[PDB]
Amino acid sequence: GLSDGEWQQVLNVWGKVEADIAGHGQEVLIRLFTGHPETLEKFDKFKHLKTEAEMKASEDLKKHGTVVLTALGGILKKKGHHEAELKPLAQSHATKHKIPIKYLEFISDAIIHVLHSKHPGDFGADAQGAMTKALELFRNDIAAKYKELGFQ
Ligand code: HEM
Repeated sequence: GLSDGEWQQVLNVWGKVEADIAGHGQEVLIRLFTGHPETLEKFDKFKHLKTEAEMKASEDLKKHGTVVLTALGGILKKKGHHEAELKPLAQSHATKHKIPIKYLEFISDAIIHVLHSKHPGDFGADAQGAMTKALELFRNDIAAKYKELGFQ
């Protein structure tokens, strides 16, 4: 649960992402894969990437970063009223991709890391607080669907 002022902060931060969705999406995925290499093993189409240079050169990885961040932005713009948008993603991630909730924690922290890295001094404490709460809400609502499905 976020206040109106907190949602305003989230959507202000998101404007930074929308100015360069592919570059932000690329860096989020690279931070996830290099910080948590077990996550790469869930992607049949990226497991061939051995070095970060290969990851950086991969146009398909940038394409997938755009898909991921486009979906997250659509969810965030609902300001918590995201049941219809979130349900298919929870279902696909539990039943088809088999992504433990821990990896959603990993990517949430990676988003925070990338925002500070690309906008140093321009991602203030209030903005970090509101973005973190928004990602917690997203993860928590996914977690409820995972529990329904019995997925660990
Ligand atoms: C911000 C969180 C994330 C969002 C919004 C997101 C969104 C999406 C979307 C829109 C798709 C394509 C449609 C679908 O299959 O449902 C996708 C595919 C996928 N997601 Fe996620 N995802 C997230 C986090 C993760 C994480 C943490 C992992 C693994 C560590 C992951 C693994 C995958 C895989 C394996 C695919 C299939 C890729 C393919 O082979 O083309 N996702 N995701």
